[PDB]
This record gives sequence, structure tokens and C-alpha cells, in this order.
Amino acid sequence: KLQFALPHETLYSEVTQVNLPAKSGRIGVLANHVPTVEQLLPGVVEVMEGSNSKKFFISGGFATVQPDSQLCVTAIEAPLESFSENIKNLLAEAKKNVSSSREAAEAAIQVEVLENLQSV
Amino acid sequence: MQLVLAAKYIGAGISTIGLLGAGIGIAIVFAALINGVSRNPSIKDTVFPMAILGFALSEATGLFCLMVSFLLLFG
Amino acid sequence: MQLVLAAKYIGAGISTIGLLGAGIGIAIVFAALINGVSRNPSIKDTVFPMAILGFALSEATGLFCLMVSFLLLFG
Amino acid sequence: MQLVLAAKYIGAGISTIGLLGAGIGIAIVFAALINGVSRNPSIKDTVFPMAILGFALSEATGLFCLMVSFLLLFG
Amino acid sequence: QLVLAAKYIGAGISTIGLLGAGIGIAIVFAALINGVSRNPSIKDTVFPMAILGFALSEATGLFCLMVSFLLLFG
Amino acid sequence: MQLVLAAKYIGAGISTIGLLGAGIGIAIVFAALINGVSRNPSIKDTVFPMAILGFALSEATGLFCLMVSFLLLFG
Amino acid sequence: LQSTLDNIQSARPFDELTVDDLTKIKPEIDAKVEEMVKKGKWDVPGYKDRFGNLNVM
Amino acid sequence: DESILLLTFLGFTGLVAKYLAPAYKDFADARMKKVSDVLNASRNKHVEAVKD
Amino acid sequence: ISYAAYLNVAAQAIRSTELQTASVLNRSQTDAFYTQYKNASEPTPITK
Amino acid sequence: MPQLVPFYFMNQLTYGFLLMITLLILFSQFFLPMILRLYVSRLFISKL
Amino acid sequence: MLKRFPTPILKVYWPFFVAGAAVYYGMSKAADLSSNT
Amino acid sequence: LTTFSLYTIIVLLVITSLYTLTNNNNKIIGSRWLISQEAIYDTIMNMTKGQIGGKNWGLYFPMIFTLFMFIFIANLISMIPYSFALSAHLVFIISLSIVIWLGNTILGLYKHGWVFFSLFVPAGTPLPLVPLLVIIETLSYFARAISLGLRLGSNILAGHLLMVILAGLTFNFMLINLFTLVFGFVPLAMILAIMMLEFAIGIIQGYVWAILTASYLKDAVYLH
Repeated sequence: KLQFALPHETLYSEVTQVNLPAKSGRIGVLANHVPTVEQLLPGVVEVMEGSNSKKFFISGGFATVQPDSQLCVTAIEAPLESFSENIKNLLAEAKKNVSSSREAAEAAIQVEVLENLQSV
Repeated sequence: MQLVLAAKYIGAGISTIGLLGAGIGIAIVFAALINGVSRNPSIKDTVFPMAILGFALSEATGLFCLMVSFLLLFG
Repeated sequence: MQLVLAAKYIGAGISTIGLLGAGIGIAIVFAALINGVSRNPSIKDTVFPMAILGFALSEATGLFCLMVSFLLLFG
Repeated sequence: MQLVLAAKYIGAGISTIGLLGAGIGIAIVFAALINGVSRNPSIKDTVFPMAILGFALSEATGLFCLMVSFLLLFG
Repeated sequence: QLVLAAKYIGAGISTIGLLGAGIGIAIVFAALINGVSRNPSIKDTVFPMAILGFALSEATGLFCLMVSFLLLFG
Repeated sequence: MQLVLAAKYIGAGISTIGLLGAGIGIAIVFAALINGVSRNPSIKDTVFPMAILGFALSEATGLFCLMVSFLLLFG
Repeated sequence: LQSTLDNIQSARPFDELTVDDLTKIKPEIDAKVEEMVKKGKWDVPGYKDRFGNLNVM
Repeated sequence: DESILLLTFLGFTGLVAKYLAPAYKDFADARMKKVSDVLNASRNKHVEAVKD
Repeated sequence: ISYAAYLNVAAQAIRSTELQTASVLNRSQTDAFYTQYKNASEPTPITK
Repeated sequence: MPQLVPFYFMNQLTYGFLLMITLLILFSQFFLPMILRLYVSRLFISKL
Repeated sequence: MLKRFPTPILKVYWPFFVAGAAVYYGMSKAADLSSNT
Repeated sequence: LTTFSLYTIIVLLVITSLYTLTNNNNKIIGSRWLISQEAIYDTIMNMTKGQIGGKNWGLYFPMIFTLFMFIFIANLISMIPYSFALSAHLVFIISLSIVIWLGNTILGLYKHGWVFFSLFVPAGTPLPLVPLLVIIETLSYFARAISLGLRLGSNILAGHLLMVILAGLTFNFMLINLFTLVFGFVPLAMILAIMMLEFAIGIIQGYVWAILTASYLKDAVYLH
């Protein structure tokens, strides 16, 4: 059972399969999966409760299967549909920004976000 | 001829060496099963058909080796 | 002639050894399959055809040893 | 003469042993692919050219071995 | 006669050396595939080095093969 | 006479086996290089000269072995 | 402009046509190809962004 | 010997027509369409400009 | 930079389709002024 | 193998290298630019 | 259909052609050496 | 006349058909068969733009293309159950490999002087083992001469020979006892899988040839 909670939403609180992109590659959870902590990287996420499947765009967070089979996912914001080319225009600007210059790291994060955006 | 009869028995022995590889192979499949199922304890029912297949194929390479042994032994 | 005929029966046994490599090989592909499927759950649709291909290519190397064995044994 | 012809067939058997190495090798390249995919399926299209490249290169050493065998056997 | 036979036997034994190179090649390519699957992005730096490593791993096997040809033909 | 001449050629074949380990050795160095660089994205400047040293030492055992092979073969 | 509309209406080979016929009405076609052979590339800039990349990967 | 090899080749060409030929038709068709659509789209594109 | 700063920047970026609500956008902007103190003695209040 | 040791090596190799020079020119001057004609034409049509 | 385009691979590819000529001479001699093996 | 000479003619006639009876009408859409020769063009364009990636990538693209197409076609010839490859005359393939290697060595020597030998200095390392690292770079550089050739030659030849040996054996299966006469199709199917594999490794070999002599050319044009 997925507990998907956000500081302004909580779309899940049983969720059968969840496929997650983590700093360990991709992890899939099906029923009892090993009770772990995994840092969620910025992601394109699928949550399936039964066969019904919900596509989520995830801003990174943490995933933690609890030993009581509660897959606590915490992330800052969520659906995949919300992602939809102005972001590409902003990312072009962000590429420019790294040339001059926290801003260096930020623009690097923007390149990461560009990858995450491309994933959609 | 003593030399020929000997040669059959020698060649048979040599054939037997090949079998070691298959033995190790079977274990490798089973090791993966244990770790895998531990890693997701619910995958088992899907995986168990796959496991018997992988066993059989690794074993089969061994069978072909053992056949060449039996051919030298009995013909 | 007894020497050459003895060479066939012995030489066949020597060739049989090569099969061992393929035998371990089959297992390595299937072990990878079992581990991978346990990680993702759902990757399996893609990976299962790849697993069969990997087994076949490893198996083929084993078969090459077997045909050399038969060149000496029968031939 | 018989010693020479014997030596061709014995020498042939001995060479065949080299093939086992390639059989394990092929499996290893594919195992890396399978593990890579299960851990990240988005990388796959970039990786596929490298996978095929590694398969061929790995296989080639086993085929070099097999050619020495055929040079002895047929030649 | 015996000398001719002997070089044919010696040729058989030398061929076995190739085995190690074959395993070697697979280890380089496996590591490439694992590294690239982890990074999505390491590949540009890594791929030239991987071909160098391949060449060297195979090359040891080619030394084995060259001794084999000196026996077999020579 | 004939036995000694034979023993040079055969002895050379036997010696050639040792080279195989160095082949695997070089690969292990390059694998580790690949792994390290993939972990850091940035260790490489320290690690690359270090790696060339590692390559040279692993190779060297093979070169000593090859030297003896040539002494038997040509000598 | 009326004539221009008629001109596209009376000529628009959008289902196929020999590249030679396009060379005949515009010898710039053959010129650009030639300039690319001369330059030392077999790339066509912008071709890839609205026609295939036709590669394994 | 080689007549067995000719049987193998006959089976091989049969498999090609079985599996590959409809797939390669669909692939070829798909690509053919894409080229056509871009070409005709651009013809349309300048026609719009004339009207403007 | 800090991991949660990384996630923060990502979250802010992630609020770009542009069709998203004001509350997200408000959650993606801040005007707060980071006053800085020490031992009372104040380094100049750089914007948060 | 005896069947792969003729002494006709240079005879064979003469016919072989003639084929290489022929195909190289044939591709390079004729057939490669004939693909490049399709590409450039497609792009020119794409532009207009 | 066919339209020729001159490609300067006949004066950029000079070390490739040079290697071919040397090997041609050596292979003539190699054929002779194998016909008198 | 000469079988080898005859097979050089067959290869030329196949290749002409790929831009004549495949390139049908010189369409701006491209014929369904001709879509293949667009894809080959682009995947080798993007490969040697990858590998060498100079301004001379396209300048060495015709040679890398006819080395592709040669191997690609000659492993169609090798699929014919009575026609025997040009590549199976190993002396042509190995000779071609050494020739291409020599034309790289000369190009490198010419282009980069006697500091061409700085290619054989790999990296900064302790000075008493710097000369060692020149020796086992030049050895590996002239390993490139034969490695490429022996790779292709062995694969194609061994494949055709493998098929012939199993075909002859499956002939002799019908001549041993009647339980083997039954299930005479089951070994034939094993040969079908191999025939598929020999086709595959032949297409793989054309790419592998053309990438390996792109890697060597990467080293030669830009030292390292």
C-alpha cells in the first residue's frame, strides 16, 4: 500500500505495483518488496493500483518500503500530464546562464531537469 | 586391440571433465533465484517456470558432454 | 593404424572439455534475468526475449566444440 | 606417418579446449546488458550498439581457436 | 616424422592461450555496459578507453596465436 | 636428437598457456578504470596514470612468460 | 499573387518525382549537393530535424 | 551433403517471407509516409504565406 | 550544493506546461529576507 | 586445409583488388551523391 | 538517373594506394614462392 | 574461367541493382527497398561522425562505406548453398586489412612528423618505464594490422564450413538406423538456426569492420 504524500497533496494513502526511479537506477515494488530506503531522483513514475495505472511526474523525494509494507513516498510535487515546450525555452536560457555563473550548480540542475523533461 | 580398448577407456575419462562446467552453472541459476526472491518476496510464482527452464538448458550442455562419454564407453 | 584409431577415441574426449564453458554461460544469462526481473518487476516483457538470445549464443559456442568432437569421433 | 596423423587428431582435440573461454565471455557481456536495463531501461538504445560490438569481439577469440583446429584437421 | 608430429601437438597446446583473452574482452565490454547504464553520460570519455582495453586484452591472445602459427605452419 | 627437437616445439606450446592470465589481468585493470571513472565522473586525472602503471605490471608476467617461450622455441 | 496560387496548383510534385526534374527547374539542387561533396561531409544541415536519423540507436 | 544445405536455404528464404516481409513492408510504408508528409506540408506552408 | 536545495530547485523548475495554478507558483516563489545574526551582531540581511 | 592453399594467390588477388577500386569509385562518384540528391532536395522542398 | 560527381579521393587517398602497390609486388613474389614451396 | 574472378563479377552486379532496380525512379519519397540504403548511409554517417568526427569524417566516408557494403553483400553470397565467398579467400581480406593499416601508418607519420611516435607515448608516467610504454604501444599498433583481417576471415569461413559439416552429417543420419530416419528434420532445423546466425554475424561483421578501422583511424588522424 502506497502512501504518496506531498506538502499540499497526497494522492495515495492496495497499490499493487509501483515503478520508481531512484539513485540506484529503477526499482519496482510488487506486493511485499524488500523493506528499504531509497532516495528518489527526479522522475517519471508509474503507480499501478490493480491493473489501473497512473502516471506521475515526480520532483524527487524519497521512497521507503516500511516493514509493515507501507511504501512511503514523499515528494515535493506531482501527474505526468502536468509536464506538457515553454520549459524547453526556459532550459535554453538556463544553458546560457551557466556560462556566466549557486547559479552554476542551479544551471547544472537545470540540465538535469532538461533530461527529466525529455523523459516526458 | 589392447591399445584401442585402452583408448576408449582413456577418452571416456577425458570426456568426464566437461561435466564440471554444467554443475557450476546450475548453482549459479539457483543462487540468483534465492537472492532475487529475497529481494522481492512475491516474484516467485512468475520466476519458478523460468528457473526450471534455466536449469534444464544449463544441464543440457552437460548432457551432450555425457553423451560423448557414453559413446566412447559403449561404442 | 591402431595409433590413429586410438587418436580418434582419445581426441574426441579432449574436445568434449570445451562444452563446459557454454554450460556455465547459459547460467550466467539466466541468473542475470532472474536478478533483473526481481529489481523491476515489469521489465520482464523486454528482457525475456533477450535472455533466450543470450542463451542461444552461448549454447552455439558449446555446439562448435561438439561438432569438432564428432569430426574426430565419427569422422 | 601414423604418428603424424595421430598428432593432427590429438592436437585438434587439445586446441578445442580454448572455446570454453568464449562461451563464458559471451554470457558476461549480455549479463551486463540485462543488469543495466533492469536498473535503467532508458539507457537501452544507446547501449544496444555497444552490446552487439562486445558480442562479436568476444566470440572472435573462440573462432580463432576453432580455425586452428580446422587448419590441423582438414589441413 | 616425430619432429613434424611434435610441432602439430605443440600447436594444439598453444591455442589454449586464446581462452584468457576471450574472457578478458568480455570483462571490458561488461564494465562499459554497466558504467554507461549507471551514468547515462559517462560513455563519451569511456568508449575510446574501452576500445584500447579491448585491443590490449585481445593482443595477449594474438601473441598466443602467433606462437601457435609459428608451430603450426613453421 | 629427434626427441629433443620435438621437446622444443611441444615445450613451447606448454609455455604459451601462462600468457592467458595476463590477458585477463589487463582486462581487470581496464574494467576497474571504467568503474572508477563512472563512479566519480572526475577521479580520472589521478586514476589514469595510476591505471597505466597497473596495466604495465599485469602485462609484465605475460612478457616474462613469452620470453621463456621464445627461448624454448627459437633456442 | 493570383498567378502564384495558379503556379503551385499547376505544379506540385508532392507524391514523388525524379530529383533531376527538380535539378532542371532549380540547378541549385545539383549545386548544393555538389558543394556538399566538395566540402568533405555527407551531412545535410537541418535534414535530420524533419527527416529521419535512420540509425540503429 | 550440399543438398541438405540447399534445404536449409529453402527453409531460410521461407522464414524471411514469413516474418520479415510484412514487417519490412510496414516499416518501409511508415517511413515513406513520413517523407511525403513533410514534403507536402512545406508546399502547403508557402501557399499560406501567399494568402497572407 | 545541498541535496534538498537540489530538490528545491527541481521542484521550482517542475512547476513549468504553464497552465498550473497560482498556489503552486506561490510555492515556487519567496520574497523573505534572510537576516543574519551572530554572537546579536548582524551580517547584512541578504534576501532569502 | 589444402583447398585453401592454392598457389594462385596473385591471380585471385588481381581480380580482387580490381573489384575494390571499382566499387569505391562507383559508390563515391555515382551512388553516394545520388542519395545526397534525395536529402538536399527533401530539405529544399522542406524550406519552401 | 546516374549523375557523376568527382570526389577527391584520388589524391587524398594516396597512402592507401601506395600500400596496395607494394603488396601487389610482394604478392607476385609470394605466389611464386608458394609455387616453388 | 576462375571461380574467384566469377564471384567478383557477381558482387558488382548485386551492388549495381541496389541503386538501379532498388532506386526506382529517383523518388523524393524514396522506394521501399531504397529506404534500407538511406538508413545504411545515415547510420554510418552518424557513426563516422561519431568515431572520427572531423571535417574529414565525410572525406573518409566512401572508403568506410564500400568496406561496409562489401562485407554486407559477401555474406549474402555466403548464404547461397553452392556459392562461396570472396572473403573466404582469406588472402584477399587479410591483405586488405594490412593495406589499410599501412595507409594509416604512412598518413600518421606524414601528418605528424617524428612526433607521430608521441602516439606511442600514452600518458605521463615515471621516466624509467616510459620507454617500455613506447614498445608495447607500437606492438599494439601493428597488432591492428592483422587483428581486423583475421576477425572477418575466421567468422565467415568457419560459418560456411560449419554449415557444410552439419549438412553432411545430417545426410549420414539418414544412412544410420531407422530410429534416426525418423526425426531427420530436427537436425535440419538446427542448421536453419545456424544459417540465421551466419547471416547475423555477417551483418554484425560489416559494422564491426567499419567501426574498428574507424577506431584505428581515430587514433591516426588525431593522435590518441
